[PDB]
Amino acid sequence: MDFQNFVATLESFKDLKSGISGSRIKKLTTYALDHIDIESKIISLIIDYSRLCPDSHKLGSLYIIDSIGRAYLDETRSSSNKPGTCAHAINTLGEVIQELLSDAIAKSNQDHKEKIRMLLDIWDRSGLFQKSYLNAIRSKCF
Amino acid sequence: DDYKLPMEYIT
Repeated sequence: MDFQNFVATLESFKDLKSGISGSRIKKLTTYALDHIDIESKIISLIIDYSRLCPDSHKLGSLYIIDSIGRAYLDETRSSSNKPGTCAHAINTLGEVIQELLSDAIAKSNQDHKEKIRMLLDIWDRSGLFQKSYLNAIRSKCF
Repeated sequence: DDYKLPMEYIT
């Protein structure tokens, strides 16, 4: 699997009605874990996938970020802005996560909003993003 | 083929 396969796999989410596939998300995460040397390009792509995917697929884009983000987080526990590090990838995600969350919520139906809220809670408990960032979104968008 | 969320951060 090379970077073009990663692009193609992410792009294939357009053909899922729900925008969600556990096995495909795992495939993207395994790729992200195996190519941390190019995390900057991977993280840019999944950020931009969340920005550009259809409204009903926003939730799935946050699941992609959940899976890669927490997979990267679990590695950091075993330089904040050195390209090629899990830490930098997570900082990059965190700098855009408020934008991505508030747009996802605005475009989500009620059931997806509740699933986004629980994802917010998971991110709070797991330490993936700053609690301040997350609580801020919780107050403004819900 | 849904996305399995982590129970240790849910319950």
